[PDB]
Amino acid sequence: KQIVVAGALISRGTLLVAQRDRPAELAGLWELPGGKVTPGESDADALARELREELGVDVAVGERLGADVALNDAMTLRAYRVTLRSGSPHPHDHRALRWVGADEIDGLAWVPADRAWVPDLVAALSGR
Repeated sequence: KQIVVAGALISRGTLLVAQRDRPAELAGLWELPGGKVTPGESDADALARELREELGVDVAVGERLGADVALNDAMTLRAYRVTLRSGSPHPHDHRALRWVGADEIDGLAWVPADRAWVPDLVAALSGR
């Protein structure tokens, strides 16, 4: 399986979410930003590179968040908690960025692949 890594950037019990601009079927919906691991990268290398490219920030990559998602038979999607070491996030590809708290996560319109992470993300902001 190809691995796609996503980041849950958490700061003082708020989470950075990123609203997709493409393709049409996901545009307007919200995600944990990230992308494909390229051959030879660790999960951490790939995720740090992706958030550098997409947000212009340097993150420190931590623990897994939630369950892996089977995107297909050939592709798996995995989230990690991350923290903000340097930079201030600005959307490069995305339509918008938002910081949300625990009681804001459930009402967001998530991309489908991310939806099952909602409990896990709420628990992360809650300390539970």
